[PDB]
Amino acid sequence: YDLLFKIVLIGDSGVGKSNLLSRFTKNEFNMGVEFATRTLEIEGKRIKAQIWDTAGQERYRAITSAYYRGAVGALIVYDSKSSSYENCNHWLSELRENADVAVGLIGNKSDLAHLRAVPTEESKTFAQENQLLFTETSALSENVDKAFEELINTIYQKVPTISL
Amino acid sequence: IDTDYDVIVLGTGITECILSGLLSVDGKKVLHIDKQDHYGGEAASVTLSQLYEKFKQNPISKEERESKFGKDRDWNVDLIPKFLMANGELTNILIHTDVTRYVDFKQVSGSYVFKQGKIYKVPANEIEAISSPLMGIFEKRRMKKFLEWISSYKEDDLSTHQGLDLDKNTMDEVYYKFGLGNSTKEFIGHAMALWTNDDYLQQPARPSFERILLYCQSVARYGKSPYLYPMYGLGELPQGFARLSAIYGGTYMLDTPIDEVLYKKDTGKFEGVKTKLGTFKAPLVIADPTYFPEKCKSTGQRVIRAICILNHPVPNTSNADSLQIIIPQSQLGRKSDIYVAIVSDAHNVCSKGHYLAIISTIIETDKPHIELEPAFKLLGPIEEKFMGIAELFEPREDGSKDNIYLSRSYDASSHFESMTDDVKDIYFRVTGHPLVLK
Ligand SMILES: Nc1nc2c(ncn2[C@@H]2O[C@H](COP(=O)(O)OP(=O)(O)O)[C@@H](O)[C@H]2O)c(=O)[nH]1
Ligand SMILES: [Cl-]
Ligand SMILES: [Cl-]
Ligand SMILES: [Mg+2]
Repeated sequence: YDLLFKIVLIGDSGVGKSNLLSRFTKNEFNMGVEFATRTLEIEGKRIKAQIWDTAGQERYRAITSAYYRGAVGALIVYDSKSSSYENCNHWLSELRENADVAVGLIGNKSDLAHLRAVPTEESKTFAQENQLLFTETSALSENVDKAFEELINTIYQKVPTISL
Repeated sequence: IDTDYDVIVLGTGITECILSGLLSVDGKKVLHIDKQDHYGGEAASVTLSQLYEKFKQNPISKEERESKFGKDRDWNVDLIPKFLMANGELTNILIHTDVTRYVDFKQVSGSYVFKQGKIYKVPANEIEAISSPLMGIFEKRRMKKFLEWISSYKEDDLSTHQGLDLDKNTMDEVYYKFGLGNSTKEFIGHAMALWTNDDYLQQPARPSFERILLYCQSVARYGKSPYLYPMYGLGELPQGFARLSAIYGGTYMLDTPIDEVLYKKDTGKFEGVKTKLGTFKAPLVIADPTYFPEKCKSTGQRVIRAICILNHPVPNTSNADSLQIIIPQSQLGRKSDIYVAIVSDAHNVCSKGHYLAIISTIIETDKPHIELEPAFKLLGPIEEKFMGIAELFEPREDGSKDNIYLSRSYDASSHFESMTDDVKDIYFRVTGHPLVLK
């Protein structure tokens, strides 16, 4: 691989961030991993995507600034729960402060559409104005692979420490 | 939502986060709380606007800060200046716990020592040792023979000791054996052993010997200097270990003050804490002094730290992107040394073209600002100064009576060796067994 994109997952606890990671990389589903990787080729270039997870640190707003260090891309994840959706406002402000970056928004758990709170209509409008792309996903329906890859395509347009 | 833990930790200073990370790795259930909205505790790295908040009367206008300093996101400014010894115990902990995964490092360009108005690069190798104008030919010869003994000495082999006894000889006698002049003593004691006064001269050699050897080993590990410095500032360190804790099951609460410490009915022993998020309980607590002021005592020492922003490299450093300055006390009629720790945009701690020069010493007059004048004059023109005084606290007790294991305040030393000493000491007090690195 000739390019390495560090991308981070954010948003409220419970949404599905951990599962969206294990889906896109390991095609698995739980009912925790530090980070998982996946390589794609874009314009003949091998791109490793390093996708970091929160270790549950988002629960009481304890995400380290170091989590965003050198991150060239990021996904905000909401839930079935308008609470998380409204909280997506918070994580946007968090990210542009600590990162550098290309951002995308995802509405996970679309498989449970029979318990929907706040429709697709608003989520698209919310995304369209705020310059970040949208993709309604489900980790169990699955727009998982599309969402991650769509983000990776977009980052591709953008472009001595010592070991102990 | 959990309420019962094996360990509660308060404050996200480096000391606490290392212990948290170690205990979580050990398989303990750790709850770590900070009343502040960011990680680092007393030794965090902060933004330029935060510096104005903490140390200045009013903030600075948007256009003044914009034209002079650029964007606040480029600024990660250490509140307490420290480097890491390259062969020191913190690097050893970073390797074993693999926190090296969360932090990148660069080597400090060199160390410089003040002598009669000018600074001099401490020789890092033989080429530099030959060229150096610090000492004369016979002085260099005598010290060469001294440092050869440092490296060839073996504890359990008495035939290598050249008649010296680390425990029964003072360092002055070690010096005496090798014929060393007072100026060569000052160099060794202050530039290599990193003592901040001459008390060591009349004390058993063993501590001086250990520090000197650590110096030599640290410079040998990679070259150039004994020192490393983290990209994005010292604040990356606690955050690294906190992340280790979380991965290993630790729970973290920022911006969560302690409403009340709970104590066992009749013993005074720790029971838990009340917060806005609820009540949490543990058989014991680890905390910095700010959480238990009544259970700490003052060491008697106050430390002035002056953060200086510069538009230019430090004069007489060959445009070094980082360095350490050592001003021995006898060069100033002082009781203790003055340090300067200098880093730049090479370390992602300030915006392009700036340098951070942090001057510290232990205060000994009623005018701390004037005490620092000698060091101010070494830096060239200074864009801005941020002045802060801190008092050094330490626990009254070891925690065996109340289960309140308190850390010491970050001291005036130039590196983290005394911090990792605290860690090992606290770990033993908390677990009953010495720290074994996996
Ligand atoms: N039905 C359904 N459940 C999900 C989905 N994603 C996550 N979950 C469930 O939500 C719970 C917590 O999700 P998690 O991956 O930990 O989200 P996180 O807290 O943001 O990391 C788990 O028990 C999952 O089974 C989904 O797409 N559909
Ligand atoms: Cl160190
Ligand atoms: Cl000499
Ligand atoms: Mg998760």
